[PDB]
Amino acid sequence: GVVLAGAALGVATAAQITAGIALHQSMLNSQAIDNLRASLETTNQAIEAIRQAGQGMILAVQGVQDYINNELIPSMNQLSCDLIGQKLGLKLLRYYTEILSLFGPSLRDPISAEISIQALSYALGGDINKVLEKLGYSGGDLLGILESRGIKARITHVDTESYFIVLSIAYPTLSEIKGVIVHRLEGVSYNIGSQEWYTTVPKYVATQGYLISNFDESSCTFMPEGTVCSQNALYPMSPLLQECLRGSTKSCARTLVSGSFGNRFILSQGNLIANCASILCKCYTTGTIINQDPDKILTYIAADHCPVVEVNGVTIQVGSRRYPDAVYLHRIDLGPPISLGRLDVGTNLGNAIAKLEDAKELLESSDQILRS
Amino acid sequence: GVVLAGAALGVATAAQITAGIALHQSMLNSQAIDNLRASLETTNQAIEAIRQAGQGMILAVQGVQDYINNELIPSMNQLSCDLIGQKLGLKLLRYYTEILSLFGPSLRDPISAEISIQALSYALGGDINKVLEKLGYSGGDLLGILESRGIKARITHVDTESYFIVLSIAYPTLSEIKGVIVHRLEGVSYNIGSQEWYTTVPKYVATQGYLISNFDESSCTFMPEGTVCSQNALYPMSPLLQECLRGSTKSCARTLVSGSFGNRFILSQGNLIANCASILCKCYTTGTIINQDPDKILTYIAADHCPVVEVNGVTIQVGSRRYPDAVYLHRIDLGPPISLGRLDVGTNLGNAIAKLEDAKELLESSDQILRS
Amino acid sequence: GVVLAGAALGVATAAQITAGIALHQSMLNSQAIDNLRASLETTNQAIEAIRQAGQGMILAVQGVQDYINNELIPSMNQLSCDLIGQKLGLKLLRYYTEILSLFGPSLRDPISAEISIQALSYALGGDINKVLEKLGYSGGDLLGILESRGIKARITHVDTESYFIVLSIAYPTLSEIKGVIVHRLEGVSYNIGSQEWYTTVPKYVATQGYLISNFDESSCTFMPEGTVCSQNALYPMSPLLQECLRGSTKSCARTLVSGSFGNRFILSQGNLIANCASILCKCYTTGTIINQDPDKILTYIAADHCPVVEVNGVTIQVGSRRYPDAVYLHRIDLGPPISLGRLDVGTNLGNAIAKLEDAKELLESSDQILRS
Amino acid sequence: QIHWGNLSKIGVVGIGSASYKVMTRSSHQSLVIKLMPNITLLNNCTRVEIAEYRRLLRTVLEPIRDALNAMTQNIRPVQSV
Amino acid sequence: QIHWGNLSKIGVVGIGSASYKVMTRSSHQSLVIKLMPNITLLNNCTRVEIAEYRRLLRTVLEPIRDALNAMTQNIRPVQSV
Amino acid sequence: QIHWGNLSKIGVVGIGSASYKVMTRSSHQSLVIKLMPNITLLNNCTRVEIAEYRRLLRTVLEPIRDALNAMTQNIRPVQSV
Ligand SMILES: *[C@@H]1O[C@H](CO)[C@@H](O[C@@H]2O[C@H](CO)[C@@H](O[C@@H]3O[C@H](CO[C@H]4O[C@H](CO)[C@@H](O)[C@H](O)[C@@H]4O)[C@@H](O)[C@H](O[C@H]4O[C@H](CO)[C@@H](O)[C@H](O)[C@@H]4O)[C@@H]3O)[C@H](O)[C@H]2NC(C)=O)[C@H](O)[C@H]1NC(C)=O
Ligand SMILES: *[C@@H]1O[C@H](CO)[C@@H](O[C@@H]2O[C@H](CO)[C@@H](O[C@@H]3O[C@H](CO[C@H]4O[C@H](CO)[C@@H](O)[C@H](O)[C@@H]4O)[C@@H](O)[C@H](O[C@H]4O[C@H](CO)[C@@H](O)[C@H](O)[C@@H]4O)[C@@H]3O)[C@H](O)[C@H]2NC(C)=O)[C@H](O)[C@H]1NC(C)=O
Ligand SMILES: *[C@@H]1O[C@H](CO)[C@@H](O[C@@H]2O[C@H](CO)[C@@H](O[C@@H]3O[C@H](CO)[C@@H](O)[C@H](O)[C@@H]3O)[C@H](O)[C@H]2NC(C)=O)[C@H](O)[C@H]1NC(C)=O
Ligand SMILES: *[C@@H]1O[C@H](CO)[C@@H](O[C@@H]2O[C@H](CO)[C@@H](O)[C@H](O)[C@H]2NC(C)=O)[C@H](O)[C@H]1NC(C)=O
Ligand SMILES: *[C@@H]1O[C@H](CO)[C@@H](O[C@@H]2O[C@H](CO)[C@@H](O)[C@H](O)[C@H]2NC(C)=O)[C@H](O)[C@H]1NC(C)=O
Ligand SMILES: *[C@@H]1O[C@H](CO)[C@@H](O[C@@H]2O[C@H](CO)[C@@H](O)[C@H](O)[C@H]2NC(C)=O)[C@H](O)[C@H]1NC(C)=O
Ligand SMILES: *[C@@H]1O[C@H](CO)[C@@H](O)[C@H](O)[C@H]1NC(C)=O
Ligand SMILES: *[C@@H]1O[C@H](CO)[C@@H](O)[C@H](O)[C@H]1NC(C)=O
Repeated sequence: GVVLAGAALGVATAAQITAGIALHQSMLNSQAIDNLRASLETTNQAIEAIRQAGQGMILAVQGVQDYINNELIPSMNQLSCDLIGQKLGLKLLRYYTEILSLFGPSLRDPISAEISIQALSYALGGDINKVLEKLGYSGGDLLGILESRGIKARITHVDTESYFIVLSIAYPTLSEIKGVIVHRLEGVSYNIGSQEWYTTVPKYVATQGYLISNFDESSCTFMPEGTVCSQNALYPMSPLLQECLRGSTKSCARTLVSGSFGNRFILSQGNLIANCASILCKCYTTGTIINQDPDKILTYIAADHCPVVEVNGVTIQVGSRRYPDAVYLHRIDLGPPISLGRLDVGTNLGNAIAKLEDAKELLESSDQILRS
Repeated sequence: GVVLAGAALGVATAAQITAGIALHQSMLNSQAIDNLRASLETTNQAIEAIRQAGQGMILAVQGVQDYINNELIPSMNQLSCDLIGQKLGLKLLRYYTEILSLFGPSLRDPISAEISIQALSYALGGDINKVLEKLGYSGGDLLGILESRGIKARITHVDTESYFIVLSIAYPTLSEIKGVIVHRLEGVSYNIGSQEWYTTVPKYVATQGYLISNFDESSCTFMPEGTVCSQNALYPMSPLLQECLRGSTKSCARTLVSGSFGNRFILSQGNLIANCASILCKCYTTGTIINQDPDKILTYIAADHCPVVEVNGVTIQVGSRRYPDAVYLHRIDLGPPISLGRLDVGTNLGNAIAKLEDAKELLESSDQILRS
Repeated sequence: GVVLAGAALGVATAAQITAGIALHQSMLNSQAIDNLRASLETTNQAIEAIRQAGQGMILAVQGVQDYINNELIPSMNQLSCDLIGQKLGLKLLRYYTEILSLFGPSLRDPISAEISIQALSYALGGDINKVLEKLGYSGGDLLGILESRGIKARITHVDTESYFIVLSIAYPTLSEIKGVIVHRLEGVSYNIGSQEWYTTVPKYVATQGYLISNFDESSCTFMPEGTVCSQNALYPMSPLLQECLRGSTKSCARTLVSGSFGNRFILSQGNLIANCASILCKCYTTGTIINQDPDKILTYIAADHCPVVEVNGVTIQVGSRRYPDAVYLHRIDLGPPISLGRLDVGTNLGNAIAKLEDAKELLESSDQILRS
Repeated sequence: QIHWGNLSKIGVVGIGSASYKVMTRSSHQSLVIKLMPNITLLNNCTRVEIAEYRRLLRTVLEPIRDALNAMTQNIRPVQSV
Repeated sequence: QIHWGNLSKIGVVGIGSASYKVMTRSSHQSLVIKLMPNITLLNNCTRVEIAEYRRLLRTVLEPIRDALNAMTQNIRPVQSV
Repeated sequence: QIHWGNLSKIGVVGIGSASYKVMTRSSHQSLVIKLMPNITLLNNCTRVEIAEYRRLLRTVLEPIRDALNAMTQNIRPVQSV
């Protein structure tokens, strides 16, 4: 075990402290560095496994060796010595730009920085498939792990004398969180009179028993056997938005849409939910047009009323009723209209704040006035 | 004519339904696939047109055939057999990586996925100019169409036995929407005493008769003959921001600027509109400095008072007056001050919301207080 | 000295006017353009300096010349005439695509546009290192300047007869802004009962005596000797968030965190600030567990109570006390809970505005209510 | 419509206007990506590399084929209606 | 300034400070992109490819030149006024 | 949980659900980036290009090595405490 000299270090984040201590476990001892240095100055291949008997295997990658071995060396006997240097010099400078881009001052906090294997592609010679193979990284979860950027490297040693960087790379293991379901949501517009509206809900939500939370899909990959995320995708949802998803329609916000909205119908449980006041709904079998009542906002089409329906020039056959008939608008409590844009939010928030400021005197006199 | 079995399909988005039906008309028949498979297994070029009379012309693209025909085959008599395999093996792995990037698990819904021709550039051999030519895509609008990402491809057939993908490519036609004008807006700062302010308005707005809406420029290209958009760019503007643009200045939000702001003068309609309290305005003709009174927020410079004005060390000649002389601050209704950053928004929104709960009992006893 | 004719120009931004005038002193005069065209014709190198006596040096870059001299010319005796043309044609088309990408219709307002040297890399032959060497751009500040993208180019002259583009390029110098300190902030979660909360503060803030402002790190590069920014990084901070940073804790907003939060302890001034109610804190020197009182939200561990502490599986040594030991929750006034997501903001803002609309008649009855 | 008079009094002006054009698709062409190169003139110097190449492609192509099949099985003639 | 004492009671600390430097420019150099390669030693094996290359370039260069000409013609010597 | 009945009355439906998997890492391998190529068979034809390449590399490598040593000097055996 080791102890961090926190009094001497002074200030450090949890990420820096953790990665600093993990550096003790992941760094080679000085004897390995001396043997590794001698091993490195014996190889001439782009990828080579160096096996120090009694210690774990080390993979060595040279980023311009293929070009030298495949292009420059065979050309030695028929090109001038000066052109060979110009051709290698072109590649070395291009390689340096990648090393500068990856390990330069843009790389903030080298100790706690994690670099994906794909970002290492150019430094490894342009492709990573051979490296993953020689690392033994394979299986049925490779695509889900790789596309979600799940293979991270970490710098453990930098050798200025012999010009090499040691990285620590790990192949992750996938584990399912029990009781967590990621739901994908989709919406359909509806009409109130001549105005077309759309309910504002998250694209993805997650549930765990009673609890509902937001879901961040940026680091996730949706595989057929489940979503695979390389970070924490779960993050809290505001209490008012949770009331929306729990059945309070007045808590859900709504927004106006453009004149060319393309989400005016959906197929759900073999039934068609369509804004027939905004698209042309016709019953194919009987040939009559399905009209949407002005006191209704949506149409729920099932086979009990129309076995086969045409919606936008597309003919659709629908199954048994899984959604009841549309109810009147007076039985649905609708939420507040909003605009989601950055400048629209600022203009409206500024108006609301100014209104609160102007009435500050009366709001800060409520207890007395209600007790008169 | 085809029908969709919604009960069998169960659940589907409108985009999925539309794209899926389009497969019926856009697919090659079972016989055409068999003849295509034979035609592909006799070509040896990177781009080739397949002339199957009675059916539309097919363009075949091989992503590594240029390298084989230009580099490997000519060098056959000078390189060893093992080196030939190593050189090709490098290109195949990089090509596979690009194919995995395009069509792998990151490609969420292959059926309704639309892929721009630029994104297919590496899959097509690195460059798309020869493909656009062989497809017959040319004309005076190609640059506007191409730079808007307007040439999209759909996946129609994937053959695992003979390893090819069939795509449906289309060249759009441009049409002008009648009575729609896209306006570009620019602003300059103004001083209220010692504080420099800026009005918050969208960069682009669109008008149709008396209607004002937001304009999304992300998919658009501003050509000399009009703005070319590959998507619908118009989206609704909040009513409060519409009041601003209709001449209600009190509905317009304003924000402070940094001490090194760049928009402090503008040339408009031959006149110079400048914040002469935050920059140096000097009349070149007489050498007298143009000073802005503290009861005025902007200066409107025309030739009737200064034929030649120098601002920020730039000498400018102006025309006849087409803006009024600046009016006093007390004749301008100014809007609320706002901070647009997401954390500034959240800090101010959370404070404003918190003030609403403290008055919740007061706001419910509204009709009781107002009636009595 | 020149004058701009604003009456003939009509409309222009300050950036357009400034860049339009600066074009006067940066254009090679009509005599040099004639001399330049003759000089360009006689060169056969990818990079070469044009030494015309009495006038500043001009660097000429040919983007495909390296490939011609290195790859095609040496192979003229072994390849056919047709294959030579096919290989160069492939490079020409790829080069044209990059020119179209840089200088095509996506380039809005070419006169006022600034292109960083890194963006021009492909147009210059794929690498900028040799161009910077022959431009004389070197020194101890290159790394910070280059990574901030501070070496900018502007289009000066375009000749469609001999097909060349003249650019004006400048190497900036760095100037400290006296009295400006950029502070980095980091946070640690605390617990109220069973819930884990987090204060919402900016990642970077900057001070100037009394004044505090937001800091935009997008164009900056935090070098060991200071922060180098290629744009104005300072922008105003809202008054309320200014109160937060000046010591008002109730002005600071706070958010619930995910169940797997990664910031639960921090090393600061040699002491550890740890949540200790969401992570296990144990004193190494005595083996006892550091339990957190439910009336306290944080733990401040110093050597006066635990010389060596093990937290989250890492053993850390701490120095003397430099933080007051934690106070009770009743002595801390906390701020409002908020949600930072765009959809959560819109949902809550829409709810807050609706309560304001529902309470209008009461708000403009304030003066009757307050006075009477 | 836009009141340019009041907008200039708080420093807002229009610096340009243009027409709005959108895109519509009329005809479609077929573009086939031939994934297997013609290697006949390369004798048999690429067997291992080609064989590895095909295996990697199958793990990508097969999921896409299944998605297409899962949609074209639900496409039925309107004559049945 | 920043009250670090109250910030620590809600879990906010400073983890580093630095000075602020900006950029200023005084001297400028001329960098010319030569778009036409020297192909003399290639005999005449690239005639068609070069000519097709020039045609593509003009469709990009001409609009840029026209914008520069528009601004320059509005620049006039200061002594004229 | 999610009240799908009321969500459908305002046009919101679920189109699919999936299980949630995260990542944990147990074993670690070492990957060394050999920055200096083997140029023995190039017969001293690239000396200047190699030396200039090394000079540029040092400007990137030294700051990172200094950062690693600064943290490593703060790691001490637990037996001493
Ligand atoms: C699925 O969707 C349905 C349909 O919307 C939901 O039913 C709604 O439920 C909400 C929330 O419970 C109801 O809203 C509340 O209704 C209460 C009953 O009001 C009745 O009595 C008043 C008398 O004045 C009548 O005017 C009115 O028409 C009703 O018949 C009220 O007590 C509530 O008002 C109170 O709101 C807040 C309290 O926090 C304060 O301002 C005041 O105290 C105020 O009194 C409120 O309006 C709503 O009525 C229901 N909609 C109907 C009946 O059409 C289901 O709940 C939902 N499913 C689930 C599982 O939640
Ligand atoms: C570092 O952090 C500390 C606390 O974290 C800050 O101390 C705060 O200082 C402010 C400003 O002085 C205090 O605000 C004022 O506190 C006074 C104390 O109120 C007493 O009486 C009430 C009523 O019983 C009790 O609730 C309270 O506990 C005290 O017994 C009051 O005089 C003020 O009341 C004001 O109320 C309203 C506000 O809306 C005004 O309209 C009134 O006119 C009146 O002024 C006010 O509340 C605050 O309480 C302190 N926080 C505490 C004690 O926790 C430091 O200022 C901060 N340092 C910096 C540099 O910011
Ligand atoms: C262009 O801008 C001018 C200047 O602001 C606008 O005039 C302003 O108009 C508003 C509303 O029309 C006036 O407010 C009104 O005041 C009266 C007096 O109490 C009251 O009847 C209304 O309830 C309302 O508050 C405002 O005073 C006036 N500005 C000034 C300085 O007097 C004008 O409307 C704008 N034009 C357009 C077409 O938007
Ligand atoms: C560069 O590569 C050459 C091979 O071309 C290396 O020479 C071999 O090194 C091994 C390693 O021990 C010896 O066993 C062989 O006898 C060597 N072969 C030949 C033909 O010399 C050489 O060591 C490398 N040089 C470096 C890394 O500086
Ligand atoms: C690979 O390309 C060769 C040409 O190099 C193809 O062979 C030609 O096939 C066409 C098609 O009928 C014949 O007209 C030619 O006579 C063939 N060439 C020669 C030299 O005989 C061949 O089909 C391709 N092989 C594949 C795709 O496996
Ligand atoms: C293209 O390059 C050729 C050489 O490849 C140039 O010809 C040389 O021009 C220089 C400049 O005056 C002379 O000093 C040399 O004597 C020329 N060499 C030969 C072999 O004639 C040529 O000027 C370049 N440009 C063109 C043809 O436009
Ligand atoms: C390549 O191998 C195949 C399979 O045996 C056969 O055509 C023949 O042996 C070789 N053909 C060549 C070298 O052209
Ligand atoms: C390269 O030069 C070295 C001297 O540093 C010499 O030992 C070696 O033999 C040379 N290589 C050759 C001649 O191939």
